[PDB]
Amino acid sequence: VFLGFLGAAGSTMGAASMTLTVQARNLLSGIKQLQARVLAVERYLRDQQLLGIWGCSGKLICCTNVPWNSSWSNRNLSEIWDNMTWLQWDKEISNYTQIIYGLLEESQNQQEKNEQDLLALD
Amino acid sequence: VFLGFLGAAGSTMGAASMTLTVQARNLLSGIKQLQARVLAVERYLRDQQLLGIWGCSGKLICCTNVPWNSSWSNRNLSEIWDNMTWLQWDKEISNYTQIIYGLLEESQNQQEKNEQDLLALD
Amino acid sequence: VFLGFLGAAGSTMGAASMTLTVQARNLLSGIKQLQARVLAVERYLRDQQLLGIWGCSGKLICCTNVPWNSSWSNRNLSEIWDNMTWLQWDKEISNYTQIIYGLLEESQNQQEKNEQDLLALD
Amino acid sequence: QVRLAQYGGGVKRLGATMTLSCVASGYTFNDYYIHWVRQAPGQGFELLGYIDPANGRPDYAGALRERLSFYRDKSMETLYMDLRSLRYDDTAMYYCVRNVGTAGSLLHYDHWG
Amino acid sequence: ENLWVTVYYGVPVWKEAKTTLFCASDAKAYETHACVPTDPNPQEMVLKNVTENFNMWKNDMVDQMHEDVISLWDQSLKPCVKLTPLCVTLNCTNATASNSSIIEGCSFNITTELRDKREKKNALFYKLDIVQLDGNSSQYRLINCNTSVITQACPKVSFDPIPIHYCAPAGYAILKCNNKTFTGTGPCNNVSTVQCTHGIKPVVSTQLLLNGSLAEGEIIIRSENITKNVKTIIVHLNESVKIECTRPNNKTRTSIRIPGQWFYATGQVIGDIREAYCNINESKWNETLQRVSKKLKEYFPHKNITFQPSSGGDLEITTHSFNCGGEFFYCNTSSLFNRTYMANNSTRTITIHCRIKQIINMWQEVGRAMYAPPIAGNITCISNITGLLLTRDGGKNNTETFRPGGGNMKDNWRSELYKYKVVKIEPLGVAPTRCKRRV
Amino acid sequence: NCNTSVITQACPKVSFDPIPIHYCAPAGYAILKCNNKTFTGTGPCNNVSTV
Amino acid sequence: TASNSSIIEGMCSFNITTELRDKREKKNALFYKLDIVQLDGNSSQYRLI
Ligand SMILES: *[C@@H]1O[C@H](CO)[C@@H](O[C@@H]2O[C@H](CO)[C@@H](O[C@@H]3O[C@H](CO[C@H]4O[C@H](CO[C@H]5O[C@H](CO)[C@@H](O)[C@H](O)[C@@H]5O)[C@@H](O)[C@H](O)[C@@H]4O)[C@@H](O)[C@H](O[C@H]4O[C@H](CO)[C@@H](O)[C@H](O)[C@@H]4O)[C@@H]3O)[C@H](O)[C@H]2NC(C)=O)[C@H](O)[C@H]1NC(C)=O
Ligand SMILES: *[C@@H]1O[C@H](CO)[C@@H](O[C@@H]2O[C@H](CO)[C@@H](O[C@@H]3O[C@H](CO[C@H]4O[C@H](CO[C@H]5O[C@H](CO)[C@@H](O)[C@H](O)[C@@H]5O)[C@@H](O)[C@H](O)[C@@H]4O)[C@@H](O)[C@H](O[C@H]4O[C@H](CO)[C@@H](O)[C@H](O)[C@@H]4O)[C@@H]3O)[C@H](O)[C@H]2NC(C)=O)[C@H](O)[C@H]1NC(C)=O
Ligand SMILES: *[C@@H]1O[C@H](CO)[C@@H](O[C@@H]2O[C@H](CO)[C@@H](O[C@@H]3O[C@H](CO)[C@@H](O[C@@H]4O[C@H](CO)[C@@H](O)[C@H](O)[C@H]4NC(C)=O)[C@H](O)[C@@H]3O)[C@H](O)[C@H]2NC(C)=O)[C@H](O)[C@H]1NC(C)=O
Ligand SMILES: *[C@@H]1O[C@H](CO)[C@@H](O[C@@H]2O[C@H](CO)[C@@H](O[C@@H]3O[C@H](CO)[C@@H](O)[C@H](O)[C@@H]3O)[C@H](O)[C@H]2NC(C)=O)[C@H](O)[C@H]1NC(C)=O
Ligand SMILES: *[C@@H]1O[C@H](CO)[C@@H](O[C@@H]2O[C@H](CO)[C@@H](O[C@@H]3O[C@H](CO)[C@@H](O)[C@H](O)[C@@H]3O)[C@H](O)[C@H]2NC(C)=O)[C@H](O)[C@H]1NC(C)=O
Ligand SMILES: *[C@@H]1O[C@H](CO)[C@@H](O[C@@H]2O[C@H](CO)[C@@H](O)[C@H](O)[C@H]2NC(C)=O)[C@H](O)[C@H]1NC(C)=O
Ligand SMILES: *[C@@H]1O[C@H](CO)[C@@H](O[C@@H]2O[C@H](CO)[C@@H](O)[C@H](O)[C@H]2NC(C)=O)[C@H](O)[C@H]1NC(C)=O
Ligand SMILES: *[C@@H]1O[C@H](CO)[C@@H](O[C@@H]2O[C@H](CO)[C@@H](O)[C@H](O)[C@H]2NC(C)=O)[C@H](O)[C@H]1NC(C)=O
Ligand SMILES: *[C@@H]1O[C@H](CO)[C@@H](O)[C@H](O)[C@H]1NC(C)=O
Ligand SMILES: *[C@@H]1O[C@H](CO)[C@@H](O)[C@H](O)[C@H]1NC(C)=O
Ligand SMILES: *[C@@H]1O[C@H](CO)[C@@H](O)[C@H](O)[C@H]1NC(C)=O
Ligand SMILES: *[C@@H]1O[C@H](CO)[C@@H](O)[C@H](O)[C@H]1NC(C)=O
Repeated sequence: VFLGFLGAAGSTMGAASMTLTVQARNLLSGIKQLQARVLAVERYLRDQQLLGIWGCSGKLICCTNVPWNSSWSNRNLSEIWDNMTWLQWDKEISNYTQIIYGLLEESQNQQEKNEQDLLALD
Repeated sequence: VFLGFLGAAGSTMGAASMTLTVQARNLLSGIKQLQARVLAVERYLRDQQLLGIWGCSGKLICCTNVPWNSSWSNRNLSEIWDNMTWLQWDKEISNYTQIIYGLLEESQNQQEKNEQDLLALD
Repeated sequence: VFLGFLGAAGSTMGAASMTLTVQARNLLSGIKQLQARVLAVERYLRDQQLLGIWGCSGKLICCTNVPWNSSWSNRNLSEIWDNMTWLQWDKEISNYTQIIYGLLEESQNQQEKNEQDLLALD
Repeated sequence: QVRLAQYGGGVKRLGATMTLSCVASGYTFNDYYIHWVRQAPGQGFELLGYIDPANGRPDYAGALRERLSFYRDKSMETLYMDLRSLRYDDTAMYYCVRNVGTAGSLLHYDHWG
Repeated sequence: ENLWVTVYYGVPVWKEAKTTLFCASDAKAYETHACVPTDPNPQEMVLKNVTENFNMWKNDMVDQMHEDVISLWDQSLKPCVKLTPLCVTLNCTNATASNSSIIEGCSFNITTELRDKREKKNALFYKLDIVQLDGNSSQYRLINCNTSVITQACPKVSFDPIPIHYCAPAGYAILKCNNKTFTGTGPCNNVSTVQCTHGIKPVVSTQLLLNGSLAEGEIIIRSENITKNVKTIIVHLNESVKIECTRPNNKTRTSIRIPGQWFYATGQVIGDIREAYCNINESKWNETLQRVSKKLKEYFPHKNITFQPSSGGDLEITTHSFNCGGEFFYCNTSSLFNRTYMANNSTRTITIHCRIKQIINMWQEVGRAMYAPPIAGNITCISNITGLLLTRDGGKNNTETFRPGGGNMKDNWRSELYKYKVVKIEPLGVAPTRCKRRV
Repeated sequence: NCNTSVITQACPKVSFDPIPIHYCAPAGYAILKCNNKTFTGTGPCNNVSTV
Repeated sequence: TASNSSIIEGMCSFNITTELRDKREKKNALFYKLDIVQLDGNSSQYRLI
């Protein structure tokens, strides 16, 4: 059911975390627009896989092991999580996501191998 | 592999829970019948996502936090849990399927946010 | 981003386990070559579901409950784990991959049903 | 299905030119080489040459390169061969035979005319 | 003891298969290539310690290239005008120019823009494009009209050897080999992978393939090895021998109305008549043939090797055929190949005469014809010869005889998709290990 | 137009006409919209909606 | 031109333009008169159904 889809957009990064499920469900449904159907599936599967690789499987919210590294956005947000909006924060943090993803991937690899080694004591 | 698909259909809701994997397995395989593959993929991904939204991720059987409101069909199905009644139960509960999903979704949202708050004590 | 990918091929089954994430990310992107995307998506979903049925959800490395058995490959692979590359071991074990999946499926069924019975004491 | 009909024959006078023929039928004309083998009476079979139907490239046996000549007609799916200056020992039955050519080599005949 | 089933994902293992491949290229020209938009940049990694099998004669991607090229040509010819009304009886004597025998073209009737009015016209044709009608020899007819309909090539759409990159789809990897002496079969102990092939130019030629790549070591000789009775032997040069060609006359295009479609005839030839010709460095050709013979008599060790010109067949195989610009050539190569060798630096230039014709049967097939509009002015062309398509004569009994051939267009692209191979990744695999899962 | 192009008679029963049409985005895309009463077709809208 | 013409009764000649678009030939062939319909006027004239 499509309702209140981006209604939380523009609000603060704290309040907007409530209505994430409303956004998550959008995988709905010349003459040859089947390719449009295929595009949505491709993008959704890309996002779902990319969440799986970091150990953030399934759940819409998680944290991960990699700390807030040096460099990157020093812009304070803990004082502003209850202000500002995601679109403003996305513009700042877009400079480093391509760097962050590899760190998350390697951290998840280390976690998986450590757990396998721990269970290998059997 | 195709074997026993819907073989236990109509049987007890206790017995048929064993053979759910057979039903889950089917994502198999003019001239332009390619569109059926996309239809099957769309339906399977819809079901897989919708299971993920409620916190019932992956595992074929699960129970969730939202209690059973007796208003939903008022049945003493515990007696009838071992007596056929699959399609009959589906027809009986079809009156309320559209309502329960919002409750499950909000319950999973509350669970996730409470767990995030608990881990936020770090 | 593609890089390295099968470059770990030819190395041992121990060393090659590190670069699995790099190989897992390959879901990239007359005139009617659109069918290749659908074929790739179907193959990836086949693999992802088949991992899900055994209880190996998401995580690239896992171990399952079913013990190793003779009448399958009876190699002394423990020392040879770090000698052979994946291809020859895959060729050796190809005689029995079709058989093991049913055992894994039934083991996961037993696991899930026992856990559900344990929670049913509520 | 496939049939390789033939025409021409009978008696040809000594020293005169002669011209057999062949007609393909139930198969893709371009994909199979054609050969022309003959059997004199009291002798084993021997090959004369072969003609590629698509591009028309011929190739003849060593002893008969001057006399033979092969050519085709793609639109009619027809083939021919001429043997100039018939000698007495040309008395024979001349079979056209298909060849099962692979992607890069030639192999056994299957369907004789 | 305590060894349990475990499963791995993302494993580096694969199995051979066949699948669809993607067209890829740079920014599209002319507003053979039709695939948009893409921007490929492949990276190659050496799979260390990987031994893999290869085969050039059996792989499927050559067939995909063949079908793609044919389909692209069909789509190019689809909107262009059909030359059906031109089929009427031509009355020709052709005594105007200085050389009447060279071209030997006609005057004919055509229905003008008003369907009730017919107008006399006349144009120039090479008599390779014209066949005499029975009876009085003054009557003439187009060559292919009794067998097929002729489509004029659209002049603005000038397809050419634009390089093409063939990119694998997700889940498949294009393997590659760079062993310096790989002969098209057997294992490669030096393997690599890429998204997309290099830029393959879809060149069309016979008796030798030009504008190709060059081998690493000396000249490589490739052949099928199921039996000595081979169809075609491919020889790949390690040292290009330049070839130059020209059409000195100044041709005059003219338009004939057919609705808005216009048929582009050769209105007139300007300049004195000189037959088309080409040039080859004589010393380079001598040395190249000597090296080829020395390489080739390794396979055939106890026989003389003799080169002789092709025999029989159409113009596409009796003579070297190719195209430069919007014209097609057919050059007599008898002088080049007439050599023999015992069994045991551009000093001079060879010249070969050449003939050009307009009505081209679609090289692979008959029953569908192309008409080339005349290229006005004079043409010059330069290209790099890189390989030979030979084919031997059997039954010679202690004297080998290799003579040029290669009418089949597929052999050209079986030489340039020579390295590659496609496999299917099998990312899932099992193994034993120590384990426990909580219950 | 005969000397310049071919002519096709419109099919009398097929009366194509200004029938209203709704353009919908696919999944993963949202059609934004503006209802500022004084919008000249360009510039920022501080009164935005989606459909 | 047969023992029984009434059974088939196409036995019919026509001017076909062939292989030059400028010449015509008087071919003729057989036809069942279920496939053939008479034209008005002189009954000897006929047409495909
Ligand atoms: C579209 O146009 C084409 C072009 O006109 C039509 O193609 C023609 O079809 C007819 C009938 O199918 C063919 O006629 C037959 O010719 C046979 C012999 O060949 C002729 O050409 C020889 C030329 O060959 C030269 O080169 C070779 C080596 O390459 C040498 O060996 C040879 O000596 C020559 O140096 C001539 O030598 C020869 O004399 C002929 O002129 C005949 O044998 C054949 O006769 C039989 O069939 C007759 C009826 O069809 C019958 O009356 C006879 O009694 C006998 O049974 C026949 O005459 C043409 O050859 C062919 N043209 C070409 C250029 O090959 C095509 O049919 C037309 N339509 C379509 C749909 O495509
Ligand atoms: C399909 O049919 C159409 C319709 O017939 C064809 O279109 C015709 O093509 C020809 C040739 O291409 C054109 O002829 C040329 O006309 C030139 C000048 O224009 C003529 O029309 C003018 C009309 O203009 C009016 O309006 C303007 C304002 O809008 C006023 O300023 C003007 O005064 C008029 O009120 C006339 O004014 C003018 O007198 C002409 O009648 C000519 O200059 C040209 O000259 C030829 O001869 C020259 C030597 O004398 C030579 O140097 C030139 O190169 C050239 O050869 C030529 O006559 C037609 O104009 C045009 N029709 C229309 C309606 O425009 C079309 O070709 C045909 N085919 C196709 C495939 O479409
Ligand atoms: C591989 O082979 C090719 C030819 O087989 C070699 O390349 C060729 O090189 C010649 C010059 O040496 C080029 O000739 C000119 O091409 C341009 C292209 O624009 C022509 O200009 C105009 O082109 C348009 C089409 O775009 C046409 O409609 C116009 O008529 C034409 N002329 C004018 C005045 O506008 C120009 O006139 C020449 O014809 C060939 O184009 C070129 N061929 C290709 C396919 O690129 C090449 O050298 C060889 N490889 C190597 C490594 O040498
Ligand atoms: C390529 O060029 C060579 C010449 O450099 C051509 O060879 C010549 O072809 C002519 C064809 O008329 C031969 O003449 C004829 O010979 C026959 C006997 O075989 C005779 O009966 C005819 O009256 C005529 O004289 C000529 O002998 C031959 N010469 C050589 C040295 O081969 C060749 O045909 C050309 N090929 C192409 C495809 O254009
Ligand atoms: C390929 O190369 C060989 C070797 O050079 C050429 O051999 C030549 O063949 C011709 C006949 O075709 C010989 O002609 C001579 O003619 C004179 C005058 O008519 C006559 O008196 C001689 O008895 C002889 O027949 C020529 O001697 C011969 N040359 C050699 C060196 O052997 C052959 O012609 C070439 N073929 C092509 C197609 O280029
Ligand atoms: C083009 O068509 C005209 C008209 O049919 C042809 O005119 C010739 O007219 C003379 C007049 O006595 C006749 O005797 C000829 O028989 C006609 N020719 C033909 C071929 O029938 C004219 O010849 C035609 N020209 C061409 C090149 O086809
Ligand atoms: C290329 O090779 C040919 C063939 O050997 C040479 O032609 C011969 O040249 C010699 C003299 O150099 C003559 O005596 C022969 O008659 C020629 N023909 C043959 C068939 O041998 C040609 O000179 C060589 N050209 C170059 C530049 O090396
Ligand atoms: C085919 O065409 C010819 C030539 O027009 C027809 O010939 C007949 O010729 C006589 C000669 O005086 C005329 O009186 C007739 O009127 C012509 N017939 C017709 C139908 O016009 C011939 O009849 C035609 N045949 C067919 C079957 O159409
Ligand atoms: C190429 O392969 C051949 C196969 O026998 C081998 O002998 C040779 O050493 C290889 N060369 C390289 C550079 O890999
Ligand atoms: C072939 O071997 C050389 C040297 O060992 C190496 O530089 C090259 O990358 C190799 N190529 C492939 C495709 O393995
Ligand atoms: C419309 O946009 C203009 C832009 O300057 C703004 O001044 C005006 O207040 C807006 N009006 C409404 C009703 O949003
Ligand atoms: C524009 O503003 C008015 C009043 O603030 C509101 O009723 C209307 O829904 C707004 N429309 C959009 C598209 O924001």
